[PDB]
Amino acid sequence: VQLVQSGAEVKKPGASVKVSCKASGYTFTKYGISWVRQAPGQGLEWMGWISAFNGYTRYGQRFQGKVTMTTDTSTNTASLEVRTLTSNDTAVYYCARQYPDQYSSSGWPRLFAMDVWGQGTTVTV
Amino acid sequence: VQLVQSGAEVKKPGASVKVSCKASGYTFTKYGISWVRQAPGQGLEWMGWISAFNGYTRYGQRFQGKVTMTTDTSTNTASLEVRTLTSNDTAVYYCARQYPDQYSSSGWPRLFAMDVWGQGTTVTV
Amino acid sequence: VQLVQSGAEVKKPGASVKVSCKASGYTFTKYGISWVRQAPGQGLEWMGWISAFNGYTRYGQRFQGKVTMTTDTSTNTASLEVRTLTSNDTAVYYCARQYPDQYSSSGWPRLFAMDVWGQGTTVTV
Amino acid sequence: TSLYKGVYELQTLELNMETLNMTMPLSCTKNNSHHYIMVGNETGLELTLTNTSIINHKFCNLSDAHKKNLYDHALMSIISTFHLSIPNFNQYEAMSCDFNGGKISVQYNLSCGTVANGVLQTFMRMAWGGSYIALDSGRGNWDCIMTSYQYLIIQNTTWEDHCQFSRPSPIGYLGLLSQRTRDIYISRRLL
Amino acid sequence: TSLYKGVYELQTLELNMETLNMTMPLSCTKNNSHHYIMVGNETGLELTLTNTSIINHKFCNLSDAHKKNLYDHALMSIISTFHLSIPNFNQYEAMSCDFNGGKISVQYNLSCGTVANGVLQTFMRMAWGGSYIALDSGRGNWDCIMTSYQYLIIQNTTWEDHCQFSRPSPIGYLGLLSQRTRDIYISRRLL
Amino acid sequence: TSLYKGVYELQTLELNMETLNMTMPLSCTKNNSHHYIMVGNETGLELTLTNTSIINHKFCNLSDAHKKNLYDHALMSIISTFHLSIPNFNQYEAMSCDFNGGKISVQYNLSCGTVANGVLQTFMRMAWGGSYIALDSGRGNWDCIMTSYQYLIIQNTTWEDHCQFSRPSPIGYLGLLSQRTRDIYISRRLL
Amino acid sequence: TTLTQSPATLSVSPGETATLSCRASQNVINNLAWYQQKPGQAPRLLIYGASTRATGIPARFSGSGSGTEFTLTISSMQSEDFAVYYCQQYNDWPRSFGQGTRLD
Amino acid sequence: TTLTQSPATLSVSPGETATLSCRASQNVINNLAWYQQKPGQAPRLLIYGASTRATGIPARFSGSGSGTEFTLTISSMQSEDFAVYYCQQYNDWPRSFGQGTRLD
Amino acid sequence: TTLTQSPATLSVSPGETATLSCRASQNVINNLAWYQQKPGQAPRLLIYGASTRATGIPARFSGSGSGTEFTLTISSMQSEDFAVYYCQQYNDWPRSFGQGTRLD
Amino acid sequence: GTFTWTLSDPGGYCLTRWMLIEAELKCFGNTAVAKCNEKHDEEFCDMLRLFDFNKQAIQRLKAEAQTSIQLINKAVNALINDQLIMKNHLRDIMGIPYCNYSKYWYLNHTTTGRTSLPKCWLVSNGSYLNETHFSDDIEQQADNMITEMLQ
Amino acid sequence: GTFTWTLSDPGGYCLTRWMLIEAELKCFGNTAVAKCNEKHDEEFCDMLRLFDFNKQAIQRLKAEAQTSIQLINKAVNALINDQLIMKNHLRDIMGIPYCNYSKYWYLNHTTTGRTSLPKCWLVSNGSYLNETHFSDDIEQQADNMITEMLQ
Amino acid sequence: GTFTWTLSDPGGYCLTRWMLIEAELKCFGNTAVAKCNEKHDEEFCDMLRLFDFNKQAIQRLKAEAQTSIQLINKAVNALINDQLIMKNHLRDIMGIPYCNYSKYWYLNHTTTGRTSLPKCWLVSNGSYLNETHFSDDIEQQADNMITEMLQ
Amino acid sequence: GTLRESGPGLVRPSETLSLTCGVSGYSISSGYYWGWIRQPPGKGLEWIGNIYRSGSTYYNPSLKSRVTVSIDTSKNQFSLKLNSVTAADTAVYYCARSGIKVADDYYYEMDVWGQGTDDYSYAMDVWGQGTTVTV
Amino acid sequence: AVLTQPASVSGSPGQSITISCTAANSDIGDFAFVSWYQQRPDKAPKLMVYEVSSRPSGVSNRFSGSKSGNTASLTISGLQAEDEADYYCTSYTSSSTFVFGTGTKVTV
Ligand SMILES: *[C@@H]1O[C@H](CO)[C@@H](O[C@@H]2O[C@H](CO)[C@@H](O[C@@H]3O[C@H](CO[C@H]4O[C@H](CO)[C@@H](O)[C@H](O)[C@@H]4O)[C@@H](O)[C@H](O[C@H]4O[C@H](CO)[C@@H](O)[C@H](O)[C@@H]4O[C@H]4O[C@H](CO)[C@@H](O)[C@H](O)[C@@H]4O)[C@@H]3O)[C@H](O)[C@H]2NC(C)=O)[C@H](O)[C@H]1NC(C)=O
Repeated sequence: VQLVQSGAEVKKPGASVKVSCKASGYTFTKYGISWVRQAPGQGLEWMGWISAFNGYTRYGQRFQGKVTMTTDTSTNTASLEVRTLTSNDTAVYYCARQYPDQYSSSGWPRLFAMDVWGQGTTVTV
Repeated sequence: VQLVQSGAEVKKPGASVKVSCKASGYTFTKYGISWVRQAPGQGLEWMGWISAFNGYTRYGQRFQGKVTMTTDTSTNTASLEVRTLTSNDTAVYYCARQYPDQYSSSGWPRLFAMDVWGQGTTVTV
Repeated sequence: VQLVQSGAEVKKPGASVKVSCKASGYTFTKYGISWVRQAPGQGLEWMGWISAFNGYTRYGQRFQGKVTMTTDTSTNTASLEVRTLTSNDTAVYYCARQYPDQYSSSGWPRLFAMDVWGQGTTVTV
Repeated sequence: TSLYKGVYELQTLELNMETLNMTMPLSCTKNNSHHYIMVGNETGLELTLTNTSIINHKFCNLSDAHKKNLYDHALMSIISTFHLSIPNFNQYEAMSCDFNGGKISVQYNLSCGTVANGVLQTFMRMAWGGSYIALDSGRGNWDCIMTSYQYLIIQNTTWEDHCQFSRPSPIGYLGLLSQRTRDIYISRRLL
Repeated sequence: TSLYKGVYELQTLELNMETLNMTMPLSCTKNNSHHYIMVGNETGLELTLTNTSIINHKFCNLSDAHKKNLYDHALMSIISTFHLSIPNFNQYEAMSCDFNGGKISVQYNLSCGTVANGVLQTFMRMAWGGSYIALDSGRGNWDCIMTSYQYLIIQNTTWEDHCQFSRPSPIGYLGLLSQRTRDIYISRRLL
Repeated sequence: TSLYKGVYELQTLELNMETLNMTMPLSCTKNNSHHYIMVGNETGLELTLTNTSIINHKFCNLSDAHKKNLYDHALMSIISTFHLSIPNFNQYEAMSCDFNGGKISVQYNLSCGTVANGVLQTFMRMAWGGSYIALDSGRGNWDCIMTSYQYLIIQNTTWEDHCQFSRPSPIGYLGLLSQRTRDIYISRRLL
Repeated sequence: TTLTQSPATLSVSPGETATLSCRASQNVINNLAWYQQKPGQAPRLLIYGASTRATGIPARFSGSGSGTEFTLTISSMQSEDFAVYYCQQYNDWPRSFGQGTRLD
Repeated sequence: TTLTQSPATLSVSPGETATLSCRASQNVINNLAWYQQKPGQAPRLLIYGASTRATGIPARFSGSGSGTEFTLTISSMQSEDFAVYYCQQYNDWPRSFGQGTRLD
Repeated sequence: TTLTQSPATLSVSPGETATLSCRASQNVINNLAWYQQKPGQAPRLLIYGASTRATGIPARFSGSGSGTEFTLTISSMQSEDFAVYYCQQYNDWPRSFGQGTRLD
Repeated sequence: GTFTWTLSDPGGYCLTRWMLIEAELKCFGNTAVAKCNEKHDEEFCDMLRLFDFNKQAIQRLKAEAQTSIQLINKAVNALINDQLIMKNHLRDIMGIPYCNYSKYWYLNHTTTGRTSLPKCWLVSNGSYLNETHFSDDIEQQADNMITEMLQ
Repeated sequence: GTFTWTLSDPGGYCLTRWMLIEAELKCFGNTAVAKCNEKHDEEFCDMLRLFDFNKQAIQRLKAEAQTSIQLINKAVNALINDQLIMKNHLRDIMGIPYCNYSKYWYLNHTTTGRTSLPKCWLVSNGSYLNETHFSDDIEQQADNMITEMLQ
Repeated sequence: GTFTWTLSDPGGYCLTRWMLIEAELKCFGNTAVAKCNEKHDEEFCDMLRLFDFNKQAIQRLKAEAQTSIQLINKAVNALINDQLIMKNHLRDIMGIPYCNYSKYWYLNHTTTGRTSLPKCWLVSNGSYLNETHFSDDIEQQADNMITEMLQ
Repeated sequence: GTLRESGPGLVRPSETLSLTCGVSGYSISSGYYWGWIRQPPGKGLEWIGNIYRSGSTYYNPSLKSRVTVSIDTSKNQFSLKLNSVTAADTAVYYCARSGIKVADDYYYEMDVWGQGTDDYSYAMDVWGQGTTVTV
Repeated sequence: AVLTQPASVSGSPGQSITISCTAANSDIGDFAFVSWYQQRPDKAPKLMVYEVSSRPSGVSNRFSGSKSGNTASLTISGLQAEDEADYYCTSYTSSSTFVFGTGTKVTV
């Protein structure tokens, strides 16, 4: 059920950072993946959520374009890309597993939280 | 299927009389027992009705407190106890069988009469 | 499945013509028979429709009383009788299979045309 | 007496509506112009498509009739249902009334998409069984019911074995109850 | 406690209606004379059957009350639902009203087939539970409800624990809601 | 692709309600302020929310409009259905009208128990599906809805393709039909 | 409710029909019962309901009526039919009995 | 109802399409029938309903229309198609027939 | 929507109970999640929904509240319970976290 | 809403000779009456409920005044379905055979004595349809009750 | 016009302690609740829908200032069946023990814990009927429960 | 009341090219349509009844220059369930995805060609929900089709 | 209260006559319809027309072409104006108040004026003294 | 329209007299709510009876009114010497107009 993220990447500001989390222990298609960022010593910040079923994407209002989330079912991976790195973007990124919110005609909405997290990946400039 | 009562019994006025009727040939708890009084030469007079299922009692207006009515499912016995006897209470007492009235949400009330009667028990003062 | 309409008839005007057709190849009782007259040169013209299930008849407006239709389930035949002949009754007569129009409470009317015809019978005066 | 599948015999029954007389109004048609709706075995209302009028003024008291409480409440309820069920009624001058002494008399002038069409539609729905005979051939676009008669009169009457064209039935009245105020125009801002 | 077929046990539950106060009105009964219908935890209406009248004039201002938008809208809606549901109401002089200062006060003069019959039927449908106390053995016909009281008074009150004979319930109002304008006479040609 | 349980394929269809024009009114929305209700291929009503009023008098000649039977009956029916469906309407001067020469012009002053809230609720129900853009994304109470605009204007109009924001649909009008007289106040003792 | 039996006696010779009447104070919808009681014997149920015959009862006895008025008819009375006939309503509590009628 | 066939003569060479028209007095909702009668033979049912084709009829025959105006079209005309054509309504009684047109 | 945790620091002794509070900007009906983050470790889901404990979570933690006000109570604090506790709403997008609280 | 009246009384319903014209008492079994409690589109069930309501009202409530209409106005929607007679009215408008609620037909087993739930006899242009014009519907009813008997 | 409100939430429904008088939380399984989506003549289902609607309105919609009735005036017919309370009113008029909506009874399996759909306790003479006067109804419920358990 | 309109015509129903947006003839089988005659909470069934009523009224009744809405005012309650659109309005108020009757989805068997009854595509914030947010409903419909296939 | 006449006595033929009746005590806006009656010397009474507080007028059809009746609620009076006066118009003019009911004015004055007393006599309750007009 | 009355009516003091106001049968519908006015010589008309047998105020119960079909009757019972005045019948037509009768000169 655990999720494993990539290793510790460090690079010069202005490049693009790629970080991936690979899922195992469950049907990767049935659950989407949410991405959270935590600056050193600060609180958690939410960036986006991408479903692993069709690739539907809900981005954060301040992370559009700068952050790109993709999924790959063949290798069971969810990948995140940061375009223009800056000192304020040095942080630790967490990949979390979230079930899609469910709506139905004869029923009521069923909303979900982040069940299992993954070991963080640090990015420094 | 008939009912067998206690038997003829006479005592000085002012004492208490216990009359027993036993039922056989059917499930005792299904049907309740009604009690009827007939003075010598007069018409029948209703006394009360006891349910054999749990002991619920409907009492005649002029017999509340004066007459007690009990049931015993172990021996299939219905008992009528009269505490005060007066000159006008000499009569014959009848133990009739009566199914409880039935009501339902989807249906209409089904009321029942006295099917079988035991032989009368005479009481003289 | 075909219908065979007797044979050609010629007779002096004023008498009665008795033409018939035997239906074979299908359940005779299910379908009714409709009669169509074609005068020499002119077009087709309807006569009436008789049900083979019970003998219910729907006559043409101008052929009432002048002509009659009968059925015979034992012989599987339908028959047409013309009472009074006149010089304009010379024609060719066809009997055509037609299913009864069907109506229902939970449904919509299903009306039918003349499925199979029989070779005509020529009548001359 | 044909058997269906050789096992089943078709049989029929026909209900006696008339026994419902003392719980519901029973409506039925006598002949082309005369139709009736009876309440109990005592009173009823006579609806006639007449073609010469009986009320010549243009007034219709309803407040005074209510204040002088003399009519039969069942019959007033019936005519209230009838009038309220008329779709898109706006020519108040087309209806005249007369209630003196406790009697009930209403009259509709009837002289598409007009007042006559709406009054005729309500009338056909009321005396549902057997009213098609008075309908003539004037029915047109969608409903567009038209008739040759020039007046519709509703009076009360005593009970009598009237209707010989259609059997008594409570269906029409029980139907107009649902469509009772569904098509009325607003005449003032504050109802 | 009793075991049915040796396998099943009969158990009971009782519903707490005093939790829907925030969405629907709740009706209950204190005793013979006093019944209540409460909205929220703040306001409600008191219905009392009495021999003593509180309104002596014969005025029912309603256009004036609507012009001065001062009353509680919920209570006005409730009294409108009550009044509209009275079957065959035709004596306007039998009802008096008072709305000065935003209050609401309605008085029905009950002094069959009369106005008292219809008002009592509506009243017993409104406070459905526990209204049977004041039946007064008036049964003489189909319903033909009668009572010895002369007036029915509807006023507003502040909420208080006001019903000891029957539990609060929304069924009466929810039932009067459907049968709302089904039995009203016509009072004018153009409605 | 997306096959569910390896054997079933999700497929879609969309309804063309515009082909119901011959039978039902169709509501439509163009932008925030402009909405329409078309009947047939010829006529319809225009609903606009504005700061600018077109009627400056406190009049509604409804009875006189009925006397001069010049308007289109379908549009009069639609506006009657609209006005009757307003819950708790009591300020008659909040509505002005104009029916000169067969026109249909109606103006509502929208400047919680307010007339604006009730008129807006009926407006949202009638033009349901595309009216939420005027909702102003604010709910003060259970369903208090408020808008910056202080006039709602209902005029007639000729048919034209106006469905830039929502598709034509009969659902709103068929919704107000049931809730048509359910929430009105009593303005007279004897209705 | 109180119910009364109109005849209270009937001097009738054997062979012909006999008719007995019962009248209730209030409405009793087909909830009447007729019993017979021979001298020195316990009463037995003859007719339950308005017109339903108890099991083991000869078809001579027939009940009819409703509402307030009820009747019991014996077609070909015999020597064994001489008894006292009692009328009971069971529409509501308390149960009521008729004063009884004598067939002699 | 009465229905008429306007063209009444369609003298045409083989190979090209032919169009036949029928008009009814009143409304006949898709309840038409086209029959073909070769000379010296009984008519046979070509088209039943507005546009449904009878069994065994070649696809070169097509029907269309509803209400009052109806049309029949033959795409690839051939030598055996030079027959008389008849239009029938079966929406109500009595049944009605067209005056016929001779496709020569 | 934004949500803030009032105390932000509980310098409490071991062995006693602790209480944390969360308040939201808008209405978040029983759609809260409490996560626990040890020093140098990924957060873990403690409570989801209003008061439902995640699988494998000890019964010491309990959640309560609804609407705009929520509370998390730790009954018998242990050595491992000293961490940073985060409050998240998932009633509407985007998902948002609190500023966090430190428990030492 | 929907109707809620339940037919009184093993488990069937018997129409007395008063409810019928020129006929005797007719009883319908439990398997046919049970359909009247879940079907929303049966005219016979609605009329049977009307007759039952009339009988019970006469039996229980008093009747002294010049009758009344309030009782039926108040309880009409608990017995019948108004949209049924609305559907019949629409079918009448469109020139289609409809139901005027007088006559009904049913299939009755010659030996077993079982019966199907009666369906109303359609009427067209002032006269009843004849069996040749709804024989398919009768055959469908026979199929349905053969299937019912199979279980 | 049939109701359309569907009960919220495996697959059953639970009445909290606020909805019950002098009782703890109760829960009813899927089989009993599923009857509430089809039956048109169950009082408990109607009341249960009323309670569910009140709960949802309290949660989702914001509440303040004066209490408003328009919400329940609009949505009354999407929750309950008015003809059900009309039927109870008619039964009260006719003298039959009717049903006020306070108390309900049900059967509860001793071992498995399975529960039947609660039915309302009838009242006559302003007092609840005793079990000896509707024991046949309870036995019929037990028979239905056994039959359902068989398949 | 309850709707009484029955769909016209083996036993299925076909929506023509005029009834759809950017599409051709779409036919639904008998088993899917049969659910439209008993269910009370299907929007597609009400839309089908509206379209069928429009078609029949155009075919059989005449027409003139101006349009009259009296027919639809009269016959609306015999076609649709108003409480369904009331339910959708209520779900709209409470900030939940709802149905505006424009778009529908169904399941097609790739080889057999049998389909299910189409259900409404929910709309939230003026935009249609993505399939990922109602995948469970689709899977439940697939399970139901499997269940009725094994029967 | 009372109704008082005013107007010139002698009129040049083929000119316009102007009369004014002012009310005291009674209020024009209270209700009722205020109209004019004419009596030729030695002949029977003839009705001219009525006006209402809402402005609507109802005229005699034989005189509708050449008459007009005006109202003034501010000064609480009502006036008559006759066009093309002929020698046949020499008569006596009275101003009168009538409690008639007209369906049009009733159905109009509902939202603003509520409901009337429902006490209608349909008769000329009160009359003015009357003034002589000689041509 | 026109309403016809006798030219003059005479009666001895103390008896009862009647005055008839008649309308043409084609004028029915314009003959409604008939009322009776009295005008003494050189004095304005005074309303005496309205609707039927209704009196405004103060006037004695001698004056009575009745209406039947196309006729109206005003009866004066107990005639005195002061009743010599012109009596007029008026009707309120369905066209919202007043129609005045010919008038009877009562003599004692
Ligand atoms: C459906 O039909 C049924 C059957 O008719 C009907 O049931 C009856 O409901 C009423 C209403 O609740 C019941 O009446 C209650 O009775 C209790 C107990 O009765 C005895 O109580 C004391 C002994 O403890 C005696 O003194 C008394 O005389 C009785 O013998 C009462 O305690 C109830 O009153 C209390 O509650 C009221 C409302 O809360 C208060 O107004 C009242 O003042 C009492 O409150 C007291 O206690 C409170 C704590 O509970 C406290 O907070 C207060 O301050 C105060 O001290 C009430 O009268 C009746 O027993 C039921 N049964 C019968 C057979 O009548 C249903 O009501 C009906 N449902 C509907 C919806 O119609």
